[PDB]
Amino acid sequence: NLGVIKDTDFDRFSARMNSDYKLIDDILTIGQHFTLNRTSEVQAPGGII
Amino acid sequence: GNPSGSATVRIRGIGTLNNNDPLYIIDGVPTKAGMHELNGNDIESIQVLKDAASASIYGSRAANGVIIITTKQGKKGQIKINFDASVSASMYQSKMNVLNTEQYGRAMWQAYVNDGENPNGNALGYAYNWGYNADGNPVLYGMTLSKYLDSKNTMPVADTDWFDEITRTGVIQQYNLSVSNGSEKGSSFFSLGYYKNLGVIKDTDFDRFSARMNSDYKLIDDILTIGQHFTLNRTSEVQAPGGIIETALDIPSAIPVYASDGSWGGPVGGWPDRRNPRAVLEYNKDNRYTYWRMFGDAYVNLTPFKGFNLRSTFGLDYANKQARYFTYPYQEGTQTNNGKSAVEAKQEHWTKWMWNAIATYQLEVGKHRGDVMIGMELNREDDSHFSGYKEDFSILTPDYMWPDAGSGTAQAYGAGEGYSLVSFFGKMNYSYADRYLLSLTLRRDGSSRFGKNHRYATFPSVSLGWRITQENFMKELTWLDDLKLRASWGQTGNQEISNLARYTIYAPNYGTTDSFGGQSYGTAYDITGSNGGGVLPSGFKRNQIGNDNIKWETTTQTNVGIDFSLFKQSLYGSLEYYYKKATDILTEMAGVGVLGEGGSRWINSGAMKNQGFEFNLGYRNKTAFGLTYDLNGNISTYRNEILELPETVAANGKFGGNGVKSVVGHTYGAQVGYIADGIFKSQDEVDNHATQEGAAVGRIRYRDIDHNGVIDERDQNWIYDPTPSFSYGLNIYLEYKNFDLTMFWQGVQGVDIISDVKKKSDFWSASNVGFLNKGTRLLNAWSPTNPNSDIPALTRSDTNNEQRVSTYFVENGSFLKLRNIQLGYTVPAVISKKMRMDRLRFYCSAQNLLTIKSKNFTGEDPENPNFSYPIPVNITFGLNIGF
Amino acid sequence: EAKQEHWTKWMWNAIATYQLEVGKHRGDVMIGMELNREDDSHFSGYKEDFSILTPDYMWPDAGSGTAQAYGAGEGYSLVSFFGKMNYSYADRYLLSLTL
Amino acid sequence: CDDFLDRQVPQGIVTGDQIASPEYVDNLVISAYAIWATGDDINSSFSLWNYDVRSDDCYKGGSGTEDGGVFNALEISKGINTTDWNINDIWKRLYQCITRANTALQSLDQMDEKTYPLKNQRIAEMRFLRGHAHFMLKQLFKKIVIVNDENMEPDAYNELSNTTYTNDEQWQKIADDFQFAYDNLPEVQIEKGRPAQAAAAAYLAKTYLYKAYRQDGADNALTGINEEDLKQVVKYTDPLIMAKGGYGLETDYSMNFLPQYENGAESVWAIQYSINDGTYNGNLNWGMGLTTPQILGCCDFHKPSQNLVNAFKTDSQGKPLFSTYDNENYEVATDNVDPRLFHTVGMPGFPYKYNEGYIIQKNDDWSRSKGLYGYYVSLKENVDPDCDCLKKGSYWASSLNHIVIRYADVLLMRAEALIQLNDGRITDAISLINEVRSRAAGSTMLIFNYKEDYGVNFKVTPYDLKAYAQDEAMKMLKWERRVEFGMESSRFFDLVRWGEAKDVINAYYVTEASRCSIYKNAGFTENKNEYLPVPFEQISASNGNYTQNFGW
Repeated sequence: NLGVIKDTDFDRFSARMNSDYKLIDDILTIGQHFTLNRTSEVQAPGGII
Repeated sequence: GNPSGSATVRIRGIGTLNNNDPLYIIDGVPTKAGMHELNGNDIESIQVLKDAASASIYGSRAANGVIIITTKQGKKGQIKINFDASVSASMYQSKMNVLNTEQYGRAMWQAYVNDGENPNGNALGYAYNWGYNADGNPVLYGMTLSKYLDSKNTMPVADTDWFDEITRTGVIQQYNLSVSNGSEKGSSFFSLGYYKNLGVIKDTDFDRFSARMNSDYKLIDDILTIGQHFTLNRTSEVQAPGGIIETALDIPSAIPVYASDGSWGGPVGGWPDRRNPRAVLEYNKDNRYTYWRMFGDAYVNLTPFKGFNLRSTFGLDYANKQARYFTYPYQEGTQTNNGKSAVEAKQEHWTKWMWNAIATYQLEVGKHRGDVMIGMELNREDDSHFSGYKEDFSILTPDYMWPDAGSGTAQAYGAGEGYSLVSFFGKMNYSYADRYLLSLTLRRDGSSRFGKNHRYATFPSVSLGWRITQENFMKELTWLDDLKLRASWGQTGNQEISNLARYTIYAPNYGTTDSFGGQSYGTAYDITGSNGGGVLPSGFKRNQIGNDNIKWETTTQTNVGIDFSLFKQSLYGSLEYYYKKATDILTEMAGVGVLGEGGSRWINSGAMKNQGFEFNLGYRNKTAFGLTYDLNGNISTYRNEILELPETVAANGKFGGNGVKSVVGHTYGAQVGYIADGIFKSQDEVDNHATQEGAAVGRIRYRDIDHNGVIDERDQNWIYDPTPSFSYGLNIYLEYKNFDLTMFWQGVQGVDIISDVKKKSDFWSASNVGFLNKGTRLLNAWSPTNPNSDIPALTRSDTNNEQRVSTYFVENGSFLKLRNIQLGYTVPAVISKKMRMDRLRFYCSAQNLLTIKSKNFTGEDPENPNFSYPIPVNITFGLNIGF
Repeated sequence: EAKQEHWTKWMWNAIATYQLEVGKHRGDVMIGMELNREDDSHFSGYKEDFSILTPDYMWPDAGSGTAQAYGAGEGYSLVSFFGKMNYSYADRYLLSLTL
Repeated sequence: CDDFLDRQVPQGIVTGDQIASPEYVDNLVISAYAIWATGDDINSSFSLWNYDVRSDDCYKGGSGTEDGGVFNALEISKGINTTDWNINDIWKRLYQCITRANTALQSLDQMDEKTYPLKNQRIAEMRFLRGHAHFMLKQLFKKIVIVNDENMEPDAYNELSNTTYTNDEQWQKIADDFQFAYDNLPEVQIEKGRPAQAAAAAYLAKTYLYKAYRQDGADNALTGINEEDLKQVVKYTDPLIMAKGGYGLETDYSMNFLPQYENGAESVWAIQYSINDGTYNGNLNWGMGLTTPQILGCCDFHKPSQNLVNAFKTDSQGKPLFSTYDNENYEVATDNVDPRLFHTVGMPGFPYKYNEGYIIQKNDDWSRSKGLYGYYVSLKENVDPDCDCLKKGSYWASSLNHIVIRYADVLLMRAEALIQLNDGRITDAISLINEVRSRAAGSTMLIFNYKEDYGVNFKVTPYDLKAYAQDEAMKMLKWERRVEFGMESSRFFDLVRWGEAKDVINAYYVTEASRCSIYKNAGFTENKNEYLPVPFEQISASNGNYTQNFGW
């Protein structure tokens, strides 16, 4: 995203892994949820409008 | 025996003068740093590409060989789940023997009566009652200590065991868990982990958490396949300080670990300035760092028609490291840091990412198959760090000492680095009969540290091999099963040169940093004659000067190998021979004379060559006793030479001989020194010998080489080369009914080492400061009463120069030690299957249990004779639940 | 100024639910505990009076002027126990109690 | 994707292509200035302060006897090695300043005259600094390699020799940049750090007067003295160009060696040392980090000799005793002395830097060596301990702005020029040295209150207006240059300039063998020990392109 005010922006990368495994007639179940982001924002200054 | 378990790795012996760590590859994405923080249990196969014509494909940076690692995956139609564990114990075995208070007084008395000076006029609190025997030799009758250590009665005297004071038994824990999956269209895997180690030296540890997720999904009849590999670690290590074994050797044993009150004891007067090692370990307790780390992979597969794949991965390697290093005020007699408090709060960051797009082809017509593939590659490294500093804190605890609760001065640091790379490669294969194999590669590559004159570098390779048992003229040899010849010729060369090798660095250097002696190469220069006020102008001094013609360190390595297999698939093993020759080694040379400041130009000239043999073997056979054995083993051989070194860098001895002999012709790291062949046992040795400077009844003799009364510096020869022959290993596996035993043996024969505990344990005055504690071998030194020892006499001053490099400080470093032995016991079928599980195990093992050495070594550990972290004995009592 | 902040949370909980259906009545009772821990941080740096004015020369080692440093640290913890219940008795009259 | 490769820039540093940019100037000239203040070791000062202890005036100030070792070999002129390290250090430390000046000059090509009207002034300043360092190195070794071009690549710095230029050509190449500075320097600079027209005139006079004494061959012996350049010497020292700028004579001899006023009329071009100026401990004079005596804790180096003190003692007529002075111990309580004795050297029973609480005694607190070197302190480069001048960053250093060129220096060189010309204009040089003696006589206004509590008598009576003999006035001006320039590193170079140096040094050795214990075994050989030898490592690295000094 590149903002309407000059020289401010934002960009986000992401990922996600989800799974689960049920083993013995549904008496043992292991699962997980994971996320990983990276944002990089140049901030607008104070009182620019 | 560092709890992190880091390792110094060399492949095919020493290859280059500067840095030569190999290149690890974990699921496509490379990294040159780590593997003691990675989860070391999600391992599927470890290829090691020792060659250069087989490792030339992976990069220019594969001059030191690449270690290909892959991780696990989901099998088809299985849902298995394992659960490992271990609880261990670490015990200390390699304690160097030191002399306690009575032997210390006896050694001091012996030194003072070998001087002839009255021993009772010493600075320490000792009393000697002695006399003269009728045979002229002085005999010590009575020896009596004092009560306190100083006049003010602050420190009592005792007999403290330092290597028993900083050492504890350290427990070692371990856990694991692993779940798999797998169908005809997808697969998954998901691990966990924990590993906690508490070192044998007090107040050092290590612990690692981990995770792993792997999967892949194939969509439309295997024309679209997406997968991933991810890892996430967290290590947290408290580091041992610098020189804590040497400090535990140095301090005399009369010093107590505590004062009259609860404070630490110290050398209050006369005794030499050595800090209390228990205090050093008690203050380096909370310098804990924290290290996170991630991986990544996202490969996309696509087959347009048939037998023709595409690929596009994307790596990722992030890792940060947060620390907070404290310093404290201390007071032990005269040992005082002047009442200083500070805290430094470091932070480092790394980042890599790759991208590559290969495209392979596969055809099989007639009796010919081939595989051609092409693809490019990208890379980018973006490192960093910064820091902080504060001073003069009030309360002294690791949670009050954050940089906002301070009062004193402050500083700040920081830097930033970089790298880039872009390349193109290729490969080919051919068999034509299933007899004559052939493969050709070529990789064009250009980095971002190479000079402006040439960006892209080319690296060719030719490799061919052909079988024997498929030829029809060898069918009469029926007991043989397979025999394969192979030969190869490659050309690789790394690029681990400095990042500023082509840039002609200029730097500000205002002079805020400290320089002792008043050198202080600054750029301030107050003009207008103000003499005050911090508003001075600034300028630029030159740091160094770069050439534009820098270049990679190319190696051309050949290879000849022989395979075999016999006796209905037994006695398998290989036999290889190799000859590598690096041709452009970088040496930074100082600027001559009129160039002035900043003349350090990096040039590349120098050459090494290595050659040797490898021979592995393995015999697996079930006997009629009701037993099954397996004996793998290997024997290596290594030989080095430096071909040519350019300039006076060969003369002063940065690499080899200690400034007196050229290195060119000999091996790398070879030291050159005197030859010591015995003691002046008789009186007529003062004129049987030839013009010795220091000649007494001790004072080891040095042989003449010129035979001209030469005790000059023209009698040194090559006495020490650290490249041993005959390095070997052996793995032995046993299988009785319902039992299993695994043993191991590893060793090397014909090693020379340079011991520096021998200088501490054979001479009374060899180090700089006096009255240091020693090792208790010198108590049986040469005397008129005991003429039957090779240990020289105990003098108080270095009259004859005995601290020279000589053959007296060269031992036989050959050994053979058992690395581990492990006994297991598999629980049988129906008892395990009653609990709805597959496999159960209750094993026991112990590491580093014994060692055997030669006669020619008076020490404690033939691997590291010097003052490093010791090797402890582990004993493990673990299990292995497998569902 | 070269700031850096860090956060860290971790929880652990162990519920244990029950489920029964007899007659025309169903119910679901569950109990469990919970844990938490927050470990925040930050620190900083500062330098002054640089010579060249670009975002890559202005790292805190290429300066000349005065310097400062900052930093702090925070914390939190929690531990609890809970419960829940359900009831219908006819598929008409629903009821739930927590604590 | 070649554009992906050229996307990373090095961090935290400036590379070598934007360093030649026209906007990052007025930084390299200050950097080339700043190597004179900082950039010297405590064993090797840029005042040439340790390399003149062999000049009949210093006992080297040894705390121990052989704590320097090679310095004691240098002061005895016996057993000095070609592979010594002080020689290679002073060689490298002068060529570093040469390197900075050449880099500033090489950057100053790319400017214009449209927005930058100070190109000639900055080029003159950098050429002046380069010529000054080259003149100092020619004073040291006298067979050196001169780089003069600014656009010379580093690939051919190694392929340079010193035999390609003989001695008059070397002195002319030194005179080139000084004359170009005299072409384009302003008369008055507003800041006192930068040099002016008078400084360029004084250094042109120095270079020409050293060019006058001809050498003519590999032997370092005196030959027929050239008169041709003496017209340029007396042209480039005319007093109206020294009056322009206000550089004159101060009221007291104890004025310029006092830190409460630094820049005066005698300060032609000083070396600016400062304190509390943003950096770690201040740009202090770390070269004189050992000259402070045993009052502050260390290091009692550089104590003056007894022969200089006997050279201070005058008679009841107000004249120096012509070689009848060393026979008696010079004492203020017996006869008349010169008042600059109390300015230069502190005697036992006298205030240290005019501090009545620090009267000098002969105990251990003024000399670590008990009787091996005596009890003397130097006051030319030391201050009182109640200064803000002092700060102990492991060494006590002063912020006194050290002066290389004074008005008395250019006056006595003008006198030397007029007596060596000797074409009728002899008596005006006699009048000039009489003005200098009258200034020295009327300079006592600080220690003249010590006649009551101690008892002193001093008078410097000037001579009459008569053309004397040539050799008598030569000896008179040599005596005046010895008594004025004590402890200011200007004795050995004048002895080797006049040529008659070996005999007087051997006479000093045989008359000071009874004074010091180490001087019992001494010797100064002819044609070998005048200049310092070329260091062995530079000759070895040059692959024979360099050469060796004569007799080595």
